[PDB]
Amino acid sequence: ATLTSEVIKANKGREGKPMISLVDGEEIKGTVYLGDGWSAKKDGATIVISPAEETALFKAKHISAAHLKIIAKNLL
Repeated sequence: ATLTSEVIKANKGREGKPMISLVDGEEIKGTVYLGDGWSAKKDGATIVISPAEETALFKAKHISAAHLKIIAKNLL
């Protein structure tokens, strides 16, 4: 699959807030890895999330608990 390589390349560690869909190249301020394959879990005091996916050929992404607060603001 190219979803994992294609989506991560679009944005990686750039203050999750602005998301561009290379599908039609457009700025979507108010989305965070949404509409791609966002997946995460709560570890308690530190969230673990992979932008679009993770197949051993890529890596996870950290998120401070406070940063998790920013993601909710982005969607709504």
